[PDB]
Amino acid sequence: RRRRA
Amino acid sequence: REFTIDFSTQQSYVSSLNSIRTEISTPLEHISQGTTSVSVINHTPPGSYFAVDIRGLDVYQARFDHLRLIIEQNNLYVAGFVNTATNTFYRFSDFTHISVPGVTTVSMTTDSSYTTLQRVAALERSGMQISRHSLVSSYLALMEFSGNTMTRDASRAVLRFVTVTAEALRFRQIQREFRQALSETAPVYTMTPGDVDLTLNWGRISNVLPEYRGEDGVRVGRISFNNISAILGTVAVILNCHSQPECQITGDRPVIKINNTLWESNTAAAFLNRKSQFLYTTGK
Amino acid sequence: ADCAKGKIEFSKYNEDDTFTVKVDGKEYWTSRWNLQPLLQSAQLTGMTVTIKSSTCESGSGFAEVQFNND
Amino acid sequence: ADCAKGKIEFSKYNEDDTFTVKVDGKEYWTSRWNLQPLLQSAQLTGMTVTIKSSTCESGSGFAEVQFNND
Amino acid sequence: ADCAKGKIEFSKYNEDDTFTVKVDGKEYWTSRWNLQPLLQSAQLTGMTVTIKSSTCESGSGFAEVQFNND
Amino acid sequence: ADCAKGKIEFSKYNEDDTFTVKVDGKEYWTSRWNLQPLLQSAQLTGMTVTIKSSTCSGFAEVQFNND
Amino acid sequence: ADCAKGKIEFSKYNEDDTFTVKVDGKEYWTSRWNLQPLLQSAQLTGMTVTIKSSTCESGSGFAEVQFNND
Repeated sequence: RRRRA
Repeated sequence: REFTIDFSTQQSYVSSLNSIRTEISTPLEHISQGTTSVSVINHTPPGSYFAVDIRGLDVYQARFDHLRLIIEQNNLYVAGFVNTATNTFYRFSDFTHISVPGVTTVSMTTDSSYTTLQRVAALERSGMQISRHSLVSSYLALMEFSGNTMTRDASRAVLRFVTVTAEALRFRQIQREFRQALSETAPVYTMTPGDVDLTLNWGRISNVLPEYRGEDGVRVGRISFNNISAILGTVAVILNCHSQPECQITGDRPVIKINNTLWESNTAAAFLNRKSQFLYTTGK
Repeated sequence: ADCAKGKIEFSKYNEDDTFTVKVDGKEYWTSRWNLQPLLQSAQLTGMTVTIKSSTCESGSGFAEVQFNND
Repeated sequence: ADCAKGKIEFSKYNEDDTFTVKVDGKEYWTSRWNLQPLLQSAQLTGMTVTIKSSTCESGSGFAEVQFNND
Repeated sequence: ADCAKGKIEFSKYNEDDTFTVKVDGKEYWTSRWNLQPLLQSAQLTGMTVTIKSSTCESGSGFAEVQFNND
Repeated sequence: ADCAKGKIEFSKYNEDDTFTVKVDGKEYWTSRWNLQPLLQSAQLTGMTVTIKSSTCSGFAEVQFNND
Repeated sequence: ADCAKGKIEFSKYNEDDTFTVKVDGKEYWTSRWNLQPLLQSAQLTGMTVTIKSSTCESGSGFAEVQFNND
């Protein structure tokens, strides 16, 4: 999973 | 739980962040000086959030005061934003498990990944400028926003507010660099490639720092710390890796100590997996 | 076509000496020998890889891949 | 068949240039040169591997292995 | 001449057997396979690389590069 | 036979393209090129290596164990 | 002779596919390709390397190097 804000 | 982040002055801003950190996290035994530490987020049940009320965009004035951020407590992700004037919670698609009583929840089609937000915003974080003025502009954009799908301006506003709230909570480096923009000079904070890399390595850092025992250095991918002051000057809050999925990429070994430096094991593995160079290059 | 952009969920060394990665729920193989350590290094460090190929169905081959930090 | 899934308990470079790993209590050898550093890096980081072979008894050969993120 | 100095932002292997890196906002490529693991390790460890060439045209090939920890 | 068991005290690339390791106070060399990264990785990560050989000089069999 | 002993200050891939390291203020190059990633690993991890050669003038060649940890 790519970085979430 | 609700906290205020007050942007009136550097003092009020740093005080706000420190109070949040104190409430939601516990210092690491081995990375703590005075009341300034790398702290581990205290365990909360999945779905737990805290609210952040944005204040002081206009210095010490009770205006621009209708924006609240919903922050998932275990990972500090912004789950969405609340317009307290319309009592509406705009929630990113990756946070349908975050339930906020009392508000109208608008479930958005947009997810909260930086990839998505940068695309919709047509704005890259590397080089992105943040000032008091653009935080006010961001606030107005979020207050004007309506509907289930983020617009460009709403996405730009979220990029800026997440940087100066959640990412600054995580990284004392970002707290320190951004806070200069709050001064009377009103300069511009430009978020650097190094700032971006820190945010992208937060999970990996979180898995490594609990193992620190005073080694001369710490190496986590592209991130390097050469002493405790560098660690403390850069990192303030990490995930609880005891646990959270962001703590692990692959394997089960957090660290390797090499020549008095604490390495993320996966980083060393990733440059020690090459075969003989002559065989590599000629075997095309 | 841009087939996949994501983290490597697993890699596999195949009996025909090609190398497979699973990205965004689909499997892609490459015969490019140079890519085998690079892809494993990506998996080890959680890099985002971008797989590009003329076909993007699971089981398609590729020779072009971008390695991103972000 | 999927013969053994788990961490590499030891690895061994062999006189005939094959390479042995012990997984889930059983030893397997491979003649795939490129697997040697890949397996060692998996070993050093505790990466779970799945050994795949026609026969799963300790002492069996393999030419296919999956690198997992468990 | 020193074309670019900085950390590697991304790297990419292309179907035409070239390996691109982006450094300090500029893209350069090399077909030296020797440089692929060296450049990727530099990328994943945050080394400062200095791309060097006789002429530093954007998008030009290179086969000289310095590696620094800082 | 198990010629030596322990951590690699130093390694050395040799002018004849062989590779030497010192383990448990004794020096051994190998001509197998792929052992060069395998041994240096072991040395860097603190692996216990077991150098094995019919005569315990050169070697081409070595076992690697994590600490 | 022991030409230089210390940590690798920088390394550099050269256009003739040789590889330069700077150790204790002196530069040495090797044409042994196998040394390129090993020296990079040593540089990344701060090993103490001992350059050995019958000529120890800075700028000279080498093909013998010892790697030590702290």
